[PDB]
Amino acid sequence: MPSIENFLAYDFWQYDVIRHLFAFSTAVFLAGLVYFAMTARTTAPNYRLSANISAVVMVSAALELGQLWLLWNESFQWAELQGSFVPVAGERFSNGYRYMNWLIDVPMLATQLVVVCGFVGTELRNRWAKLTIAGVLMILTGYVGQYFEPAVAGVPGYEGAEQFWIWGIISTAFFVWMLLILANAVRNPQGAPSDEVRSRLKFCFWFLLATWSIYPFAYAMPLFAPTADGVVVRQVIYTVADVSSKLVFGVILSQVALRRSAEEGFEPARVA
Amino acid sequence: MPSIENFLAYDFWQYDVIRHLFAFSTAVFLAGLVYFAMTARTTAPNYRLSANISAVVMVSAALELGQLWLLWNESFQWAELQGSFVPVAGERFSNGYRYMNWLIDVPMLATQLVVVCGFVGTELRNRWAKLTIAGVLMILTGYVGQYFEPAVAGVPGYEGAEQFWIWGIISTAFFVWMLLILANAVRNPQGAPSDEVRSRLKFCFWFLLATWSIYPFAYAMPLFAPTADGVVVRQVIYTVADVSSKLVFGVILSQVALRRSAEEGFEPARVA
Amino acid sequence: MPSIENFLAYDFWQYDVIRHLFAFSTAVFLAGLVYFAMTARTTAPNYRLSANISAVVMVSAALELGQLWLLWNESFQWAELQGSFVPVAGERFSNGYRYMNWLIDVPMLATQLVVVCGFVGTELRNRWAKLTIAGVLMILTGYVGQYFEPAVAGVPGYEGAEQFWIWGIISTAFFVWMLLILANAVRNPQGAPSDEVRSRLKFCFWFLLATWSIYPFAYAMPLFAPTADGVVVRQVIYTVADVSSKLVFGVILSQVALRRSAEEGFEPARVA
Amino acid sequence: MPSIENFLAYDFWQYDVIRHLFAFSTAVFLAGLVYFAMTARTTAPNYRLSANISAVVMVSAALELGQLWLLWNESFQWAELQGSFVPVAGERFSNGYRYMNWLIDVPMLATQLVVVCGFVGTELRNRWAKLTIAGVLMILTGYVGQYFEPAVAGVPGYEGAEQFWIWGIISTAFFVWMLLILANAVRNPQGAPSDEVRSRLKFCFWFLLATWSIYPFAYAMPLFAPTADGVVVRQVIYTVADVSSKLVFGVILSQVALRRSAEEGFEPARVA
Amino acid sequence: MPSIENFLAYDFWQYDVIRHLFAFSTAVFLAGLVYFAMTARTTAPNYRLSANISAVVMVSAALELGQLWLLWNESFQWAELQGSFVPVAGERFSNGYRYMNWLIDVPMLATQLVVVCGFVGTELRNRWAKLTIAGVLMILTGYVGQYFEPAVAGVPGYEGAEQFWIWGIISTAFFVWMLLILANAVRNPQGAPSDEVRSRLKFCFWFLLATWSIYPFAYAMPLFAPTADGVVVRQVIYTVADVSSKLVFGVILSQVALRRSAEEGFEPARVA
Ligand SMILES: CCCCCCCCCCCCO[C@@H]1O[C@H](CO)[C@@H](O[C@H]2O[C@H](CO)[C@@H](O)[C@H](O)[C@H]2O)[C@H](O)[C@H]1O
Ligand SMILES: CCCCCCCCCCCCO[C@@H]1O[C@H](CO)[C@@H](O[C@H]2O[C@H](CO)[C@@H](O)[C@H](O)[C@H]2O)[C@H](O)[C@H]1O
Ligand SMILES: CCCCCCCCCCCCO[C@@H]1O[C@H](CO)[C@@H](O[C@H]2O[C@H](CO)[C@@H](O)[C@H](O)[C@H]2O)[C@H](O)[C@H]1O
Ligand SMILES: CCCCCCCCCCCCO[C@@H]1O[C@H](CO)[C@@H](O[C@H]2O[C@H](CO)[C@@H](O)[C@H](O)[C@H]2O)[C@H](O)[C@H]1O
Ligand SMILES: CCCCCCCCCCCCO[C@@H]1O[C@H](CO)[C@@H](O[C@H]2O[C@H](CO)[C@@H](O)[C@H](O)[C@H]2O)[C@H](O)[C@H]1O
Ligand SMILES: CCCCCCCCCCCCO[C@@H]1O[C@H](CO)[C@@H](O[C@H]2O[C@H](CO)[C@@H](O)[C@H](O)[C@H]2O)[C@H](O)[C@H]1O
Ligand SMILES: CCCCCCCCCCCCO[C@@H]1O[C@H](CO)[C@@H](O[C@H]2O[C@H](CO)[C@@H](O)[C@H](O)[C@H]2O)[C@H](O)[C@H]1O
Ligand SMILES: CCCCCCCCCCCCO[C@@H]1O[C@H](CO)[C@@H](O[C@H]2O[C@H](CO)[C@@H](O)[C@H](O)[C@H]2O)[C@H](O)[C@H]1O
Ligand SMILES: CCCCCCCCCCCCO[C@@H]1O[C@H](CO)[C@@H](O[C@H]2O[C@H](CO)[C@@H](O)[C@H](O)[C@H]2O)[C@H](O)[C@H]1O
Ligand SMILES: CCCCCCCCCCCCO[C@@H]1O[C@H](CO)[C@@H](O[C@H]2O[C@H](CO)[C@@H](O)[C@H](O)[C@H]2O)[C@H](O)[C@H]1O
Repeated sequence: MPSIENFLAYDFWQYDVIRHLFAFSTAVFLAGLVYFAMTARTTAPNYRLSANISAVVMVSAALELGQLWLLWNESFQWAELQGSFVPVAGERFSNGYRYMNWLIDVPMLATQLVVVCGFVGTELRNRWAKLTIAGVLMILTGYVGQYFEPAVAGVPGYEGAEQFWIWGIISTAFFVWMLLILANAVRNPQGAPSDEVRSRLKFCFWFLLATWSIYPFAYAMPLFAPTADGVVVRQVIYTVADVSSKLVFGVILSQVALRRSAEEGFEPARVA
Repeated sequence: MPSIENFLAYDFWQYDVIRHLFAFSTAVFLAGLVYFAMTARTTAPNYRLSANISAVVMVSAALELGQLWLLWNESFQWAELQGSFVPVAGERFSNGYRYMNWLIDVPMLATQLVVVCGFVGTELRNRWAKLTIAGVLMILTGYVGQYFEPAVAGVPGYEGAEQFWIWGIISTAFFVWMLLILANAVRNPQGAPSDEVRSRLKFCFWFLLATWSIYPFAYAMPLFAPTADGVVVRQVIYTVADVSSKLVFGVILSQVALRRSAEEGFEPARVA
Repeated sequence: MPSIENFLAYDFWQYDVIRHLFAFSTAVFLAGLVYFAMTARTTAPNYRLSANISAVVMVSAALELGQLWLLWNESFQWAELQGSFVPVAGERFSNGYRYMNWLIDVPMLATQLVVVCGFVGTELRNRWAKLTIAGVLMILTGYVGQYFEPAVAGVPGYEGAEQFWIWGIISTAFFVWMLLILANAVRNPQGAPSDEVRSRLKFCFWFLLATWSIYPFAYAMPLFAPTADGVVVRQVIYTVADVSSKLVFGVILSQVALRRSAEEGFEPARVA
Repeated sequence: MPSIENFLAYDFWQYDVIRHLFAFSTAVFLAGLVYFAMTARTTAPNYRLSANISAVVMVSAALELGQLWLLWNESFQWAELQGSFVPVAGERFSNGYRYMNWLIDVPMLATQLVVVCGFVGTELRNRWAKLTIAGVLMILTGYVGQYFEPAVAGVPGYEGAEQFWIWGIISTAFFVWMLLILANAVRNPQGAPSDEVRSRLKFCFWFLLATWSIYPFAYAMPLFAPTADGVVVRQVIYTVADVSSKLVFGVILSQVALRRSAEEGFEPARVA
Repeated sequence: MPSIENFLAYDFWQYDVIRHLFAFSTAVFLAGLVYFAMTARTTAPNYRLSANISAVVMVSAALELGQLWLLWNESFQWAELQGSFVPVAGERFSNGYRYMNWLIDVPMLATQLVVVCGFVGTELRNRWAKLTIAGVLMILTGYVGQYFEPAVAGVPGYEGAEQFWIWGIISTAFFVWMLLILANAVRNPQGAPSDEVRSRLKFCFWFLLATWSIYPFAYAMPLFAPTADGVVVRQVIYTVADVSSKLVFGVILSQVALRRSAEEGFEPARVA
């Protein structure tokens, strides 16, 4: 069914904040890309896969948010008599453009944590495979569920509110599985890390867990606040979650990657 | 004739999944490009042609999928009375935008496997020429056939269903020829590879064969399911096939290229 | 509410100057990006974070000004009978696209000054955190206020002029706080700088303060000149402020970064 | 006058092939650019100008074909009652967008052959000047002529068919002059080349001559086949000519540049 | 007032040449950018600022000409009954998009000549400041004047022809001042140049002066030929001037920069 945004009108500032958020996010991820590209070689070659993944995630997210920015602009138009942005006739907005890009982001972000924990070879591949299965199944079960949000929001003539619950709860199980995989990686880092590196790996885990926990809440917003203020809050928290979970996590992880690099004698990592 | 997509209406989610898939694929290939560009020099110079080809394939595929994303958006519009995305008046969608880019992708993907098998010089050129002839003829005979899919789908007022069969079967013969060329290359690698390298080359062949086999099935979909659910399934399997055959194959091949590099003493390949 | 630009008609040259300014600015920041990207490695690794931030700021600002350029073009159309550019029906212009990108620019520009002052590690992080809090709160309180500018401009049927004052004055307090943080950094540079470096750091502070002071004036323009000549002047001073505060500041800071680099023996910085 | 394409209607596949060709070509040249950019340093510095020119030509051609792709899309629209793509009211297509970019391509492609032949300094400049004069005059006399193709095609109400002949024949004279300049360069290579290098230079000349000879035929198509099948054939042969004359020529020339590099002791050229 | 182009109708070829010119120019500057970016490190670090400026100028000019290309396309549409491209209702074309980008180009092009003359440090800064003041005042006084060209062209209902004269003559004075600054730089090169380098610096000055002299003539065209043939000639001479003054000047200057580099022992400059 169409996202709940399609069933609301917006005050100038409601619509305006959302297009600002989509545009900001695109810029953050494009800037993030320039940054990670310019800083990748400072990491020792045994950790540089993580640096490289950050650049990959930035490209994905930049395009994710650019598409949303475009479609938001296309889907609503000003109506002076109503003094509102209102849906246009032949376009419908979808928040599901973000979900499909997560098939890149989620497994990649979890993999770069496993890379900095020191797993290599089959042990890296094994974890990457488990994380990609768990991550893909979490994202595809939530994508199905978010197709039922006019129904859960009680918009008249839409049924299948229970599908929203069922698919979200299944998605939550695969989320717990991913977190257990990552928790086992950071609790068992490889390559005899320092206690400072150990602490920082544990911090990266909880940062991931906290920022990733926002997404399930954004998913449930149609159920709490199916209103234009709800829609604004939802996109606000997606913006915080996106920037945190991808760019800020990339910087924090890069800092741990550099410490490990430097503790293992990489000179570029030590002179910086 | 126009593709079978032009003769159907879509439910919100049907159209929405397809635009998500096209957008996702574009992002994957653009991210793939950043990645291959950032990782090419880690391969020894005798294998770096393969690394370079991966970047070339990513550019091609990114543009292939971007065009489809654009045309999909342009070709259908929401109709609230029908609650469907429906064709617009002056635009018609074509799946044939993908075929023409395959003239780059297919021969390039098969060439980079021959490069990692160790063929150089005329033996590389000879194989590249055979593969490019076989690949170009496979793609152009299938492009002709896919112009007859309203006819094979039984859409009234379209004739030449037999052309779809004839041209697809000819295309299948050139496909078998390409596979025989590649099978002979991976069975006879050059440069005295390890048994591990030998196995991994053989795996790359079967990965290619499996992923490339999906395309003939996507071609035949108008015959099995000329419906909007069929159209969704078709674009789903194209997405799996594209990402597998190009990006995932590029990563697997890069890993064999690095092993060979390292077994031949390239230090960047050994320190990574 | 919509920005004051939406409530005015423009003479050819009024509208034309503004689209020229938006386009110029985009070009400056894109050129700035090529430049900072091509010059970053000339800085010693202990100062290269500053070089990198400049590139990040250029990307942000390029997109900031590109969005404005687009929306300006979209929001008004020529009307030969009136001989004016006049608002279009379904689009409304917003100056608030610039505010959201400042959440990147402002803290980043203040951070790169602290980097060149020599703060590292927690002392860098501590300052970055204070600056990001102070900067985010300054920008978000001013974003709220600029949603009330038809009201402060006295456009009939818009209320809440007092909100414009309240939110602007709160924003000014966080501005003073940022300046105090930076003033303490430049007065206490680290790493035993030369007196030439000391002076140049102090100059960078006052350059920042002067150029950043323009923004509060652009904010208050609806109150002084809610007219199309006022709108032109406002965008003129934003252009001066943007180019100064971001690109010219980046060059001046790079010059101090190079002096410090060279005084610490970095050869690339000495041979240049 | 408008190009002959404007005076025809297209069957789905006629229009569809042409938009596929324009899009393919854009992708080829963008991929070509990534490739030449990633491979330029493998050439010895005395031949790297040729490598660099290839990248320049790829940018030119990518934009040449992108513009055509855009204008083709804009100029015709589907008409279900006619079952044809037909001209739109306010747009007219032009094949002359390709001509103007040739002012870059033609002299640059001929110059990079002279660079690999070994001419340097004034002897390079002298040849570059003659080639640029001969090339500019060939392209501008053919551009004038192609403005008379509805007239030569016999579209009623268009006169000046003789202008098409006159300007094409003048253009052919400057073409012969260019070929004589290049033939004198490849017959008198500099720097004591191998007999293998000598042969390969001669091959590059004939490859250039053959591929460049296609263009005069595409020019004369309005005279032979002023029909929609003629228009398809013309764009097909332009595609072959463009890819051959620019990308394939770039690869072949790069291979000669590398041989010369390696025969002169450049290690990157020898290890590859 | 709107530029004189807005008051004319065009024959197919008149409009078609201008869109070809705008598109060509964009491609030249984008190719120029790839080229200067790929060749900058061949210059000794004491001259590399000039190399870097060339890349900056290419970005500026590419965007300058792209905007014009866009607006030209948007501002006029085909009218089959008139057989002309004619103005559209809600868009008006402006040649003033080029002026604002000159605020980047002009001072940057003059600065890179002063860099290759050997001025460094404050002597460079002093000249850069004088050139930027003189250049900004020349461009802004000419921008004002070009807002009066329907008046000087005698289009009925437009007054202020004298403003066109006054502002153009003031602009010419600042032009003479810039040329005197540069003439003093090339006559007093620094760093004990060769007599060959001295001659080549003098040549670069006269090349600059000749190519820059075209712009005042393009400015005065509305006064000589306020017709569609005049508009074509004007854009033709702008194209020659742009390509000469920016790209060709960049290549000639790079050649002097390399000679100086090599005469001072930079090995990359000597091996090339
Ligand atoms: C929108 C894209 C944003 C990316 C830019 C991020 C800037 C981050 C500023 C945060 C300042 C506080 O935290 C600071 O982070 C930077 C960047 O990781 C760290 O910097 C570290 O890595 C960078 C390269 O990755 C090195 O140039 C630097 O010498 C090194 O110390 C500092 O050790 C830390 O004190
Ligand atoms: C608008 C977009 C702007 C993007 C800007 C991005 C800037 C990102 C800067 C990241 C700086 C944060 O850097 C991170 O801070 C946390 C703060 O607890 C530190 O964490 C510190 O405290 C935690 C507390 O439990 C400890 O477990 C950890 O060992 C310790 O180091 C990380 O070691 C450091 O890497
Ligand atoms: C969409 C863009 C593509 C992104 C690609 C990212 C791939 C990461 C997926 C992890 C898969 C697990 O398998 C892992 O693959 C990576 C990437 O080839 C390999 O990594 C290998 O190559 C990379 C770069 O070429 C080196 O930095 C690394 O040191 C080396 O070991 C690991 O040896 C392997 O264990
Ligand atoms: C959706 C966004 C994009 C995500 C992109 C992620 C790319 C990740 C790449 C994964 C790499 C997998 O790595 C690949 O795994 C297979 C698993 O059988 C290995 O294959 C393994 O089994 C086969 C037989 O089954 C053996 O012949 C082979 O020797 C052995 O290694 C490959 O030798 C290895 O290179
Ligand atoms: C729109 C993007 C604009 C970016 C281009 C900026 C060009 C600036 C020209 C200003 C000329 C006067 O000031 C001049 O600045 C340049 C650039 O910082 C300085 O140049 C210094 O840094 C650059 C690299 O960062 C080195 O190549 C140079 O050798 C070194 O001296 C000069 O020491 C100074 O005299
Ligand atoms: C719109 C296009 C923009 C194109 C690019 C713009 C290029 C910008 C070039 C910036 C040149 C910087 O030039 C800057 O001048 C100031 C002048 O006070 C110098 O500052 C000088 O005076 C101040 C104040 O008395 C002293 O405290 C300082 O010690 C001294 O160096 C800076 O050391 C120098 O870096
Ligand atoms: C869409 C643009 C894509 C261009 C990609 C080109 C790939 C062409 C491969 C086809 C095989 C032809 O034959 C082969 O050509 C390649 C590419 O020049 C040559 O490759 C040679 O140059 C490249 C770099 O320029 C080196 O990485 C390689 O080690 C070297 O041998 C081989 O010596 C030759 O045997
Ligand atoms: C649609 C995408 C297109 C991608 C294209 C990919 C690039 C293709 C690269 C092609 C490489 C061909 O490589 C080229 O082949 C010809 C074949 O005669 C060789 O030419 C050979 O025969 C000729 C005579 O016929 C001799 O004069 C020459 O000495 C000999 O080598 C060239 O010496 C070689 O460099
Ligand atoms: C449109 C984009 C820009 C295209 C640039 C192409 C420029 C080349 C055109 C041919 C000009 C003929 O004149 C020739 O110029 C080239 C390039 O400056 C000079 O070449 C010089 O610089 C280049 C590039 O830094 C070096 O690789 C070369 O080894 C060196 O000698 C020759 O010494 C000169 O004889
Ligand atoms: C549409 C695409 C455009 C691509 C453009 C490519 C540009 C190619 C570069 C042009 C090369 C010109 O190269 C330039 O030629 C002039 C010709 O007088 C030479 O100038 C020569 O004659 C003058 C005559 O007064 C002397 O003062 C000078 O000392 C001498 O060298 C320059 O020293 C040389 O650097």
